[PDB]
Amino acid sequence: VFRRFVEVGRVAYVSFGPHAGKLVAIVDVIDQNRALVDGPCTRVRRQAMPFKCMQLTDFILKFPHSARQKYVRKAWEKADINTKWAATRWAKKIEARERKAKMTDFDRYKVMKAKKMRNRIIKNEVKKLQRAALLKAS
Amino acid sequence: SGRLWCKAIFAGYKRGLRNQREHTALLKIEGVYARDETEFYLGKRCAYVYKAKNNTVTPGGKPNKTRVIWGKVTRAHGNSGMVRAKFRSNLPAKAIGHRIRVMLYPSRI
Amino acid sequence: MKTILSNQTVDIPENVDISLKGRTVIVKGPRGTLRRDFNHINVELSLLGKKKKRLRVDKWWGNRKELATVRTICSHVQNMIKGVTLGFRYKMRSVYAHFPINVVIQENGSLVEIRNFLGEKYIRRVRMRPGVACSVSQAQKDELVLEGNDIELVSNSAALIQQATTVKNKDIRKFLDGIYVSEKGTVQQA
Amino acid sequence: SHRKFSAPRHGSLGFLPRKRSSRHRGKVKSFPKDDPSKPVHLTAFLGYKAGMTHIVREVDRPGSKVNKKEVVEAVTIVETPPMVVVGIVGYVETPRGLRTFKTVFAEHISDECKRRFYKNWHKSKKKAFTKYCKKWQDDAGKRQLDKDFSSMKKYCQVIRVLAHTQMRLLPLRQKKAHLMEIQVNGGTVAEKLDWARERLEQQVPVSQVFGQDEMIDVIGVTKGKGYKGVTSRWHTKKLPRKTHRGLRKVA
Amino acid sequence: QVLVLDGRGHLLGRLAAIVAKQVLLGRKVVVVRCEGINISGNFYRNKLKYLAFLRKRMNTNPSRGPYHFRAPSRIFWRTVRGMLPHKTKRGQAALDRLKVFDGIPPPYDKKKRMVVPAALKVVRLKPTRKFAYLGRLAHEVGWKYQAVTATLEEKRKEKAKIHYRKKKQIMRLRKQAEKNVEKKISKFTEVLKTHGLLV
Amino acid sequence: TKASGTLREYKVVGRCLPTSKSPAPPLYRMRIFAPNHVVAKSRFWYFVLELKKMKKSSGEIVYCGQVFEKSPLRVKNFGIWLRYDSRSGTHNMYHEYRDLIMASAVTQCYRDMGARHRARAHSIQVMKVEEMAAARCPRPAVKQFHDSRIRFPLPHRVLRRQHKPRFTAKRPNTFF
RNA sequence: GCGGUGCGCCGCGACCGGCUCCGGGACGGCUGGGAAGGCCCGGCGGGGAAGGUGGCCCGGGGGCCCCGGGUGUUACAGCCCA
RNA sequence: UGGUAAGCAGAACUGGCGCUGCGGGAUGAACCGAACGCCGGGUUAAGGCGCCCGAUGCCGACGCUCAUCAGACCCCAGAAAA
RNA sequence: GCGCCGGAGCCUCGGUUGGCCUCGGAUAGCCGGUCCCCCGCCGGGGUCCGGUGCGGAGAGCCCUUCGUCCCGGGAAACGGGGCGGCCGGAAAGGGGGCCGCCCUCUCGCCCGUCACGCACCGCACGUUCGUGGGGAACCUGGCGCUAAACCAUUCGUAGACGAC
Repeated sequence: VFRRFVEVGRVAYVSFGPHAGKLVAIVDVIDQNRALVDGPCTRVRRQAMPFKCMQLTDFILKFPHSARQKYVRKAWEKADINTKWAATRWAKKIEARERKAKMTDFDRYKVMKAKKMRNRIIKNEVKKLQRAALLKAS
Repeated sequence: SGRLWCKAIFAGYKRGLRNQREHTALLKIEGVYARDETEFYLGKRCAYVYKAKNNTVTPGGKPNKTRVIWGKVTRAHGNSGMVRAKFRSNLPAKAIGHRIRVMLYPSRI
Repeated sequence: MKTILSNQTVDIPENVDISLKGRTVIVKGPRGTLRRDFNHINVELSLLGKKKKRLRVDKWWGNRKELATVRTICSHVQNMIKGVTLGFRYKMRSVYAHFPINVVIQENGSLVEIRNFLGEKYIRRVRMRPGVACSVSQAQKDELVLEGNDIELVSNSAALIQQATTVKNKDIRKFLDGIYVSEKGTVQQA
Repeated sequence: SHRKFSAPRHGSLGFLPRKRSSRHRGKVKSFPKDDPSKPVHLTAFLGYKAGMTHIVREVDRPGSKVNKKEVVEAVTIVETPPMVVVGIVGYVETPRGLRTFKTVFAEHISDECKRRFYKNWHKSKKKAFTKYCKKWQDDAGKRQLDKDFSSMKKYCQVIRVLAHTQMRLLPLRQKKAHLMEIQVNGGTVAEKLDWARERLEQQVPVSQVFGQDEMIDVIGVTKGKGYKGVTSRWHTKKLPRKTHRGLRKVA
Repeated sequence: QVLVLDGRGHLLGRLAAIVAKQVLLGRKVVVVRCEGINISGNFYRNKLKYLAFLRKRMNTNPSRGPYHFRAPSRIFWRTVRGMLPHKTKRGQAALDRLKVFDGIPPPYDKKKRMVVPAALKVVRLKPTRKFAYLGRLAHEVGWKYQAVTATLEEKRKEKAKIHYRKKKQIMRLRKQAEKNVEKKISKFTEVLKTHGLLV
Repeated sequence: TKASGTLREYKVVGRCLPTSKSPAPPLYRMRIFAPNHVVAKSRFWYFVLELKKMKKSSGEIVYCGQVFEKSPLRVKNFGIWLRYDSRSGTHNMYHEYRDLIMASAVTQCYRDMGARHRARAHSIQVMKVEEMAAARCPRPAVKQFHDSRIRFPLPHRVLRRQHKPRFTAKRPNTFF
């Protein structure tokens, strides 16, 4: 049933720590609970990093288990993980999560005025979809 | 209009175990649960609002029964967003687990 | 330590359709449907190949006492297929010295009378497990035949009618009387 | 140091609050558990200890030394005049216990059943169940009565029937009847409640509840003896006469 | 402002620790489905741990002795009680705020009940380690109304299913009132999405 | 020595000081794994006094410098020879580790000799740390990671950050 | 007006100084005059094995697509040295 | 040193208790830290930081261990051979 | 002289400062849609299709409130507002959702017009839940209720005395 596997050259999303919110590639498995991880196009240095901080994504790209930072950089831009990330719903709702937490008090007003009206239009329409059910069985 | 203060709880005094110092309060501000988020509230004014039997004057108002002991959020307490406050009169232990109002208006933003 | 991976494939034949909702398996074939729930075991039951011609049970990062839980699911499901194709038949012969252990089945197999065990005027009425039915078969004077799909129930209900006829407050080495599981086989022969 | 010679313990502690029974009429703590395949029946009755006499019967037990031989057995005659069902009370099944859902009394409650609702019957204006009576003889009242039997066949699981003793038919001094919830243990809760409403304001003789040669359970309060010493109450060993401060006590 | 916590699948002390702390901070907590609480360690250990509790009774008058409460609501209430200064007034004013129930009664059956993930068996026990249901524990050591609670708990699950099915029905309508009505909510929607509420 | 934090490898060279009998005695180099240079210069004498007629008073430390990693990115296999005190007798042990860094694979030995054997750092004497090519590794806990196409999932992802809401309204997902 | 002196009570602010606890910036020294790494192209040449890439074989999974053995040193991946 | 040993009896050296509060060891004359005018702020010791109870509500690190009698912090308050 | 429904004010106890109206549950797995098919009175079962670091997200949702005019544009007309039917609810029964009028406006909600309301002159307990709980009596209108308990007396199934 497991879909994502700690595989040699899996793109993994770092959740917390120094390099939080960055895609690192699993270069080699060091230990039972740590891996050598590099992200040259995402500005993560070739370094050891535990599996507890990284949420491993659904991208695997072919380089050998000992390949130096240049041969990771080739496979990162050959596949083009920077653009293929930001079109994933997960990536789109990290940067949507960023936006709501960066919302100004003036921006918070303009959204409240939008949400109020945007809800009033649907609440009128669902109530009309509600009468469209009651009207069939009579 | 609307609310101009944040919900804090008088969660006891600054105390070891077998000694309490009643001069400093320990405030639990709702929402902040780390030392990273308690930095906004340092220097802010904190009010313990209660009311008694007798009427007392109200500044810019007619005499209510409502009273205050005004204070000040002096510094952060512990590792989990608890904060130290120091009131002009030492808060009564009646107030333990009751609402005090950490204000906004020693504002730095 | 933690072994990175331990797996063991069950070569399930053409005759059997095994399918699995979660780590619960359902196994059906020529003679009925067997369902066992392996919620207690904490493994990955994969079912791979076209026609699903084998089961694959993975255990990732397992200590010594968790790699023991791979071959148990293998053997349990293998006996969940033998019961589904060939069934299970535990022929058990009634040993006595003097008194004939007089066995006849009420409730068309689901209850076993045991009369005249060591001249006991008490009569023992052993209710069989749901699915299994005993039968005093022919061509052997003292002979009980249980038949059923579940290896568990045919064997459990055999050990009910074995532990029913125990010799109390005597030397059990001299008094070898009772009904004992003489042959573990299958209902129909491969 | 130990009990030199071992002896069993004087009395049981399985009743040990040895106090005046706060009820004079004995409560049925536990009625029998029902199976809804039985016919509908009252599970209990309420009598009066009349007296005591001999009996002679030819004992029909094989094996005994008194097989087909006549014995003298002591018997208690309990005068059990037929009881009047005057109400039904439904019990809903709750996780905190077994809550009384709703009581429904009858229209005509007997004048002796009224006396139980009074400490002083002489002084009272006797207005008990005079407003509840009017629920039956108004068109809007029968409805909310019928919405209870609708509710109490639905929500309730334990249906008990209020059946008082008819005190007029006894040589006793008292006129104040004894109310008692008797659990109707029978079929479904619907059938159980249709049956008790049929028995409402009606006689129930003992033949309806009990039959001949039946093993039953007699519940009641003991013959009161007042303040009794430990030699009388607990039946302990008396002390050997030379004792200074009393011989009729626990040493 | 009432924490209606779910008791199902939570650990007995882990939840009691967090309940006892909130309640001292002037919070009114309701812990519900207390039979659903389970204690770490296999069943026979935890039963023996509670059987030993039954034996600790006052020799000269057990009526004075430790009141061994059997119901899972009052086994959970007791373990919270031990984590409070219940001899003082603020620890007695504490227990007045806490309100503990078996199954889920009427006020709370039609209320979204919270979960403490820090006090949760799936989170806090290794899945290989055995645990003991407080529902089974209470029953076998003198609690009477397991089967009575279980049916009323089942009579609301089938009742609360009909709510959820009728909520999925409104939520199908709501999304189908967005495919239909997208042309005239767009200028309103496309400022929600610039502030990251919908993407 | 308290085996505190991550250990650093030190090249501590020291000579028995000039005499009339021996003006220029032979220099003695050692691989000392220490939290800092002060206790590297302490543990230098501990091992040198055990081997040579040389206390700190009748000697000097000529160069106590930290030796860094010559391949801190290459994941390597380290064979450490131990000499630890049990509660009864002392034991020679060959133990394998798998770290980027020599000095952290030695740290990973100090946490493990504590974990398994309750051996506090003063009991332990690291005598030899050798990088081993992946055939010369007998202990199978390291040999399971000698795999070109190594592939394991992260099976039961127990969540931390259990207190950030503390009162969520959903049972936490653990399959990822 | 200035200077002294205070407020009936409740308060607020300002800057200066003392002592404090943290945050942000920026500069420099040293080492094996850091170790590794990035970037030019694994520059030209030679070598070695492996947790063995392609090649080929083996065994079988798919409508030609891919996994699991073997062979052996760069090919349609890389890795450590001279 | 005597004694099987003793919260036993008898010495040497230093420090305690007595005469002495305080923080910690839940609680203890002596243990550990530190000795005391009355106070405000700061910071520590020895101990701690699920809750009682101030403080881990660190996305702490790597292991060990399942007990039908778990284990859990100097003095110290229950164990051995096997 | 008390129970139901229908202003003016004095005491007293103080805590609060918007709501969440609900699947069951899994965890080595989930959530949400569909008919060629199937047993069930429109429920379950799949099959397929999407989602899954939960976005049909509690990291969420709902309500968001200086007041009003004048005049516009989208938006609503299946709307808002309150008087008599129908239409819900036991584990500790609740304030709902609807189909019908007698009905009052085309106002409420989102952008822009046009001016205005102690603009109380930098300042604190403001803003709420709240006609909150409790305690007395006062003006009062309909609609309504006319009891017991204890002593005493008596009994003796009871009893030191109370109690029963």
